[PDB]
Amino acid sequence: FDAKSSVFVVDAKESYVKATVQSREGGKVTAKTEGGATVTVKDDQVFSMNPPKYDKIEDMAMMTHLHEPAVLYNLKERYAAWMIYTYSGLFCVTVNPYKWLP
Amino acid sequence: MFDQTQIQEFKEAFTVIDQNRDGIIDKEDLRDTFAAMGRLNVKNEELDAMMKEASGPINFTVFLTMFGEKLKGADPEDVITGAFKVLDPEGKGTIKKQFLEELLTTQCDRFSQEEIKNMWAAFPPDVGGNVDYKNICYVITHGD
Amino acid sequence: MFDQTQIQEFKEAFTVIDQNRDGIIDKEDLRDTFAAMGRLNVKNEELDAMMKEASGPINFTVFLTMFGEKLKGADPEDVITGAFKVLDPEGKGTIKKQFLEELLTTQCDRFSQEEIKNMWAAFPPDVGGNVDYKNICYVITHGD
Amino acid sequence: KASEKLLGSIDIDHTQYKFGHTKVFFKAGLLGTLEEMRDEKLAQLITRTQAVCRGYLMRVEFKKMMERRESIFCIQYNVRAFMNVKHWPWMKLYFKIKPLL
Amino acid sequence: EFSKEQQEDFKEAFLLFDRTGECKITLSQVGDVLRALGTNPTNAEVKKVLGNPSNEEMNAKKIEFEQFLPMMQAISNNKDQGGYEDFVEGLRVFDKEGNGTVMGAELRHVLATLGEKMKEEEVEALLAGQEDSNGCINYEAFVKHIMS
Repeated sequence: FDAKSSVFVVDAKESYVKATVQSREGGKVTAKTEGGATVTVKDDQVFSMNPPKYDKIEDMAMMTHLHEPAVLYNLKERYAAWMIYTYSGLFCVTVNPYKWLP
Repeated sequence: MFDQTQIQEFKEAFTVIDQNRDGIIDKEDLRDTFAAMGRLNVKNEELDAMMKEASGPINFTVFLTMFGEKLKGADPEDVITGAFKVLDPEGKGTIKKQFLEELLTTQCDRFSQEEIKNMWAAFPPDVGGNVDYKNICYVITHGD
Repeated sequence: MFDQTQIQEFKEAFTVIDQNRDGIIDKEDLRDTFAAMGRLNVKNEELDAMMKEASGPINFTVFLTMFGEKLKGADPEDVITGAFKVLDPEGKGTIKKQFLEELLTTQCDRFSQEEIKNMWAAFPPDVGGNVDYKNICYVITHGD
Repeated sequence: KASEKLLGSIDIDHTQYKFGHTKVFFKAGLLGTLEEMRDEKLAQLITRTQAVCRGYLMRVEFKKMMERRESIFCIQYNVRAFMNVKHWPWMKLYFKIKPLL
Repeated sequence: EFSKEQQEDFKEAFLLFDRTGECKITLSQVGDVLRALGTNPTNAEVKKVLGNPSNEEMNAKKIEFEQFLPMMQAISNNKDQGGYEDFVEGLRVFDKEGNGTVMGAELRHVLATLGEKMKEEEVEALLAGQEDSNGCINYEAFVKHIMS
């Protein structure tokens, strides 16, 4: 994969969305990502993505980068692909789809 | 580059002639060697002229030194065979005359016109214009 | 310490090479000795280098003097066998590797690390770590 | 021992891992650096394979089959040796002495 | 510094490549002069400190013999080139089932689609025919053939 530094950024539609760090100075990062635009945010609010080997992982304690976006992205990636249940360290985490399931 | 194969080959050739006083090839030894060689090439001046290519007394060590001209090219058996091989795409019947004539004459460390005549008088060939490389390799070391 | 057994052994080795002018080992004599010895180790500088270990003219008396290095240890046949025997309690299958390595390395007139490597490259052994003493005794005098 | 060597050459602090009996315990972050370096090193190893394949394939056939190549030098020089020695008596003698051993 | 023997070997390779008779090798050929001396330089190695132009591009520069001598010494002779151990564990990324066997299509795809990309012409030229039924290619046998 590209060494462009894929990292999760705060947004107000998707609370954390994937972004590409690329250019950084002091506390400010000028980042690209899914919408293709560049905006400037505080680096302290921008949190490491795990490589694709840890996407959809069984237990969240086995993610190398542990932060609320990595947790939310894995739960989104599990849930969108039909998977209601995920472990998180000691926890079992259950996202109800409201469907009856087989 | 004088190999163990070559010097042992030369040692038996010396030792067959030998029998004279402790390991020296002399005039008589050559003269009676010709008796078993089928050819009367025993003429005294020519026979004693062959002693002039050494400083004296042809022992085995001197005999190797006399053959110092011989080694000055002398690529081993299949190196000359594998050298000619690269000019054969067609697999025995070997090298077409025109290509070989160009290769020696107008290219490389160029052959002079006398050198070309010196070879065409002793090369094996067909009637169309092809030249046997393996028969040339045999002619270099000789067995007929 | 040059014994009658050793000098008579050396006398036949001289006498087989010999035949040259009344009892002198020369260059040719060595060269044709190699012909019956199965190996082409007859290279002229190396052959004539072996003359430099004497002042000149290798007669039998000079030949014994040339072997002056050889005698400087050379304890007789069963003495080396008897010396090794003291270090074998188990009666052929012989000396355990660790004990022998300690015996040479840290006991008596200590072996250097190079000397240990020089021996381990030519010692007979098993796959567990035992060393044949009698096969080492045979290797010292050689018969294969 | 494989982990001892791998952790020893990748420059990771002793505060950041622990050696166990069946498992190695790691701080957060560390396996990301390993995955990124694994991708990079695999790319570097593939270019080496392609370079060795080009090592093998960049046999200039003019250095094995053209005019002034090694072989034609051997042909020209041995043929030049042959033209001298095909006249000399002691060349001719040794060739008929040895069929008579 | 190089030995007299190394200088003459480097020269023997050089005297073929200046084939026009100029005493000068065309700059494009320098990576393949290095390959002719048994070093295995990457095209990334070739364009940097060895000073090569574009790929397959002639005419731009030429190199004298004495200029070529540090261009052997300080380049591929001053670095790691990879060994057997590299290739075996790089290939084991693509060993799905652990048997030393990789699909011929997957191996051609690694050579053509990844790294310093190989022409299909190059890939067929280096292929020793070692493809079975769906037993595919032994990749260790491939590495040993390419490193001999």
